[PDB]
Amino acid sequence: EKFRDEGRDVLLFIDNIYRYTLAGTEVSALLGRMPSAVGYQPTLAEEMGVLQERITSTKKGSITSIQAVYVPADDLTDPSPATTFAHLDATVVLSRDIASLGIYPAVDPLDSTSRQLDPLVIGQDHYDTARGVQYVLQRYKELKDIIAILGMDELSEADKLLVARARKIQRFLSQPFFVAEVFTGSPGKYVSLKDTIAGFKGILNGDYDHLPEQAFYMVGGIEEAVEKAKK
Amino acid sequence: LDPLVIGQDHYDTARGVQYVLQRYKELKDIIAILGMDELSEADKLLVARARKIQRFLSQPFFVAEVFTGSPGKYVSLKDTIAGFKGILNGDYDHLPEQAFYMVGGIEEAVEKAKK
Amino acid sequence: VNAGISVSRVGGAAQTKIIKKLSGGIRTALAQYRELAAFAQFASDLDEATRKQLEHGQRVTELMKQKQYAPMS
Amino acid sequence: QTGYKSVDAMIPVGRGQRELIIGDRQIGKTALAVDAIINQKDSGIKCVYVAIGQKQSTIANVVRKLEENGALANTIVVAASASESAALQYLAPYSGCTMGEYFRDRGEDALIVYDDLSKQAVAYRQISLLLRRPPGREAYPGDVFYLHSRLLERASRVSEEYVEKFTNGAVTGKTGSLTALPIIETQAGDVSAFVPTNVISITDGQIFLESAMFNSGIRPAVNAGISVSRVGGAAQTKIIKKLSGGIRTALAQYRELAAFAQFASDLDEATRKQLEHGQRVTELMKQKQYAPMSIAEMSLSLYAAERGFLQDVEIAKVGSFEQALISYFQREHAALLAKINEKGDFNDEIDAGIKAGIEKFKATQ
Amino acid sequence: AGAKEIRSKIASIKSTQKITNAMEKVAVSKMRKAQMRMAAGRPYAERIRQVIGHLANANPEYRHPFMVEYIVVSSDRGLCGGLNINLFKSLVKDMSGYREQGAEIDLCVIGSKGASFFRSFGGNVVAAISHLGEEPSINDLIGSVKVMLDAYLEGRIDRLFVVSNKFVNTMTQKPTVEQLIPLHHWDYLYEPDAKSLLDGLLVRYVESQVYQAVVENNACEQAARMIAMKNATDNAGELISDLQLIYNKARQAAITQEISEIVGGAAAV
Amino acid sequence: DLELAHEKAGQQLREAKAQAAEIVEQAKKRANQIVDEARDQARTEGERLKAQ
Amino acid sequence: DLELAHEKAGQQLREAKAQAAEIVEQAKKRANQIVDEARDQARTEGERLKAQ
Ligand SMILES: Nc1ncnc2c1ncn2[C@@H]1O[C@H](COP(=O)(O)OP(=O)(O)OP(=O)(O)O)[C@@H](O)[C@H]1O
Ligand SMILES: [Mg+2]
Repeated sequence: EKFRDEGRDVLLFIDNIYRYTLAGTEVSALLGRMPSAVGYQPTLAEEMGVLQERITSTKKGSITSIQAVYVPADDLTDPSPATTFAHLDATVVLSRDIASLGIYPAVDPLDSTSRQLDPLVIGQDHYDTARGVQYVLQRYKELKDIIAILGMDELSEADKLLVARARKIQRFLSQPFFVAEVFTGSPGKYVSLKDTIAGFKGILNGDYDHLPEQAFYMVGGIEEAVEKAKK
Repeated sequence: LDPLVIGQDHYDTARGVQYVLQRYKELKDIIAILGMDELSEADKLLVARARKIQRFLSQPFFVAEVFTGSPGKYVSLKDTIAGFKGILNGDYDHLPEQAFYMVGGIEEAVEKAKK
Repeated sequence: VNAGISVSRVGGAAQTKIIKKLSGGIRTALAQYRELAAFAQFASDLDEATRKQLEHGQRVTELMKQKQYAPMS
Repeated sequence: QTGYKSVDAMIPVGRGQRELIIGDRQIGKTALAVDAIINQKDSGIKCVYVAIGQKQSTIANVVRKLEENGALANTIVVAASASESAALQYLAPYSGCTMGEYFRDRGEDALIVYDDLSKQAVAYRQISLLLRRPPGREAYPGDVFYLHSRLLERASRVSEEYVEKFTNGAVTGKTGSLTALPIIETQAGDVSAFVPTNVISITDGQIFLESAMFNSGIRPAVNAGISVSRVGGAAQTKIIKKLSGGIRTALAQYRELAAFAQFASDLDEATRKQLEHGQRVTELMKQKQYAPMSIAEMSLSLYAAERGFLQDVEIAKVGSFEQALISYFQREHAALLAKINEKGDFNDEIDAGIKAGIEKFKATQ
Repeated sequence: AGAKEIRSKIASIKSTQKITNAMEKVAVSKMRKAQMRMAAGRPYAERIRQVIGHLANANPEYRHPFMVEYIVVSSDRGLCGGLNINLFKSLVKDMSGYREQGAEIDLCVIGSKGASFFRSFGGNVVAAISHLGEEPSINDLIGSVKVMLDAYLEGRIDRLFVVSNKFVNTMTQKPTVEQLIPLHHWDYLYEPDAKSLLDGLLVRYVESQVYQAVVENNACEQAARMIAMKNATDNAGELISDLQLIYNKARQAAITQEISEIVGGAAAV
Repeated sequence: DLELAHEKAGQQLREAKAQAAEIVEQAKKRANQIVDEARDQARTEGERLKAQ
Repeated sequence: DLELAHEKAGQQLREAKAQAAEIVEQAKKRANQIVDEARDQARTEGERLKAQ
């Protein structure tokens, strides 16, 4: 809150929001209060609201928060997950499968979501580009089961062309971070929103269909894929 | 139940019976949906021995004659080991499933199959 | 009356000589027939022993049926 | 090292780590922890076994087994049996921890086993409800998480500066540690119960034992698909870290393609090759009680499977092949096993040396 | 009743789903085997058509009855995606046109489901065979075919048609009916006689088109089974997903009840 | 070639008997190793037991 | 004769391998006796010392 008052945009990382809920359950039991549904504290929604309502964009600065979430017994209807999800604007899912492929960021483009993915907020251009990438990535996941069960020859010309764009899209979702130079052996990159939208828009339209997919791996902006290709 | 306390022959027979019954606990639902025909030959052959071993575990007791109606039987561990080993080997695969129900020793089972 | 779950802890001692001999293992035989029917629902032709047991089971099951206010000596 | 190929290769435990042994009743939880203590008799790690709520004759069979295997002289046994006061059962883990902390604070290494943290929680619940403290979920007091967390955060690795500060300079250059192997019993596989949920969240990793695997002849019963060590490869010697990578891929492939076992003929050749490899690596993980394996002896078995030396061995003879291979190397290659056992090191000469011995074994034994 | 029963049902459905997953891939492999056995019979059919054609043209004085003015194929196993029904629905449609026109109809049944459809409706038959291997041989069809060829020769049948599904694609099995009976510059040397040879060639050609039909229907059976086992796997997941929601409700409800009982007893003692 | 083949076969026939006998020679060394280590194990159990 | 030249090597190798296995099983049998006989001798002296 102090830095926000200074005139800054701040990041607040909470190691685990489920442990904040459990600490409230433990304190409520120690004070002798009557327990609620599934054994949680009667103050569950108020204790979450008191914390989450301070994290907002004011007229001086803005505190943005990244919170790790744990789901009890894999149940999304349990009071703790239910209450927390009511205050979340975006959901980032990290995938063990994607990591094996070699994409280190490891964010799942199909399971991850945001409430800001609306044309009335980000404009028609950003929205169509993002939904285009998700559409292509969905079709490729279905086609991969076909290629596996029946074979690659069973696909149409349009489907094989889509698979080639989907693979290029999937690798262009990778990026070298300044803190990962020790692992990647390459310098870090900070891509802008403008460069991000322009890069994916071209690959969906087919402007880069002649380039090899590897040229679209760990490069940053789209001009760097074109240069990694000439070589 | 430890080879260092009893012996390897007893232990292997016990673990052998358990292995056959544990595998059959999963094929039971498979047989309910679909049918028996859709199984592989090894599974069809195993299902038969499991159903027989389950029945060969049944023994008429003297204290239960009032309820069973039949005479009680006493089986020595030697007969207990011999019979189950033979069924697991498949020696009695020529006997109908109904012959092992309440038949004390395996010998009796061979006689019940003739009635 | 579910014959598999129902049981008497007095058994044959609570029966007259005629019914005691004639009804020998009928409950345990009905309990096994209910199980055999579910297993053989979608199987290919089975042995004479199996077909015979399945046929005998459907008859005692129909016999145990009785009307209200119509007892038997 | 615990001496188990399934644990030491896929769920490695490091000095100062806290690894939970979790699973239902009567599936080898006690056997895995006692064998982990037996394997330390030559390692340098002092061991502590804490018995909470056990019957007195059971504790005596473990001590008789520690004495028969030569591990008792390196172990402290702390007992609070089922007829003893709930206060003594509640305090026993802290008493055993205090005895283990002596070696850690003085520059040395120790291992502690809490045979039932779930029985310590039950004893603390009795005292609390009798003092009339406000109850929560499953009738436990509000500080049951703090009970186990205060205990388990003591198991740690301390720096050289902490040991030089505590010893007042006497011990220098040495880092001390206390490794913990807490045990918890689940009811019908329900890991979502209150006490299991707390301890799963406190520990660095979990070894899950399963009743279905134990009844299917897979004696160590370790479900490698859900068991995890957050420390990972940092807790492994160079040789086992190199040969465990493919073992992971082969078991993962076996979990995916295991229904096709009855339709293996109709399988595609590549897949049929993967399926038998998965079934041979799965049969390799089976081991016997009171038979801990050394870094060199585990390396022979893992090397033989990972480099393809089992493709001509019937899945039913993989075990006698392993037992005979180790016995061959113990007689004709004693110098190479002694070399690997120094630090678990690996290089082109050790790789070629093991290969030559396995090829010679197949040619005569 | 409670959470205990639902766990057994979710485990029961999860076990069946894994085998139906494999059976889809087994079926795809068998579909590829039946598609190569389809192609290893085209040369014998395309060349005999050319010979039967030219041999008639150079010998106009002989006009075999087959050249001037139902065999039904069904499966031996289940799991098909209504493949037998869809053909049996085209067999009934064509038979109707002839019953309306006034003609009688004799039938040849290949496979188990064909017999079931006729025993269930008291239908007539003149020939029948089943239990043919997933790999059929032309020799088995000779007996059944002969009962039908003689009819057409003895006038016992005016027209003969083969009713089988056709392998349009991996996703399509078109039910169809086609007429088996009735059907350059230089000229051939004939040994022993042209008429002697035409009689032999025509039987080899009809027995060939019947074998072509059986094999193609087996490829259709495998594809149909692949889709059915995919459907069954998906349906199982939907049941697992629905039961899991009920299990979570039962889990949460059990916890609240116990806490009420603990609190209730503590508020008395 | 019949006599030359009989000689070739005569050499391969006998060499396999000598080579097969060497498997029995390894087995005799292994049997001695099992018994010698069993004597040392028995000595170890004897001195371990009497100490209690 | 070229068949007999490998059949009488293959047969004699299976016989030699059976003999090698027999030699090993005889040694395993000899080993457990050497260990448990020493246990009874040691236990007997321990009980004698206790009784005295
Ligand atoms: N290789 C093995 N590893 C583990 N257990 C084995 C093995 N081979 C056989 N067993 C047997 O499995 C049983 C495991 O008993 P153990 O006491 O270790 O189980 P547990 O889960 O700790 O039981 P409990 O919950 O009552 O304490 C013992 O009979 C043991 O001898
Ligand atoms: Mg125990």
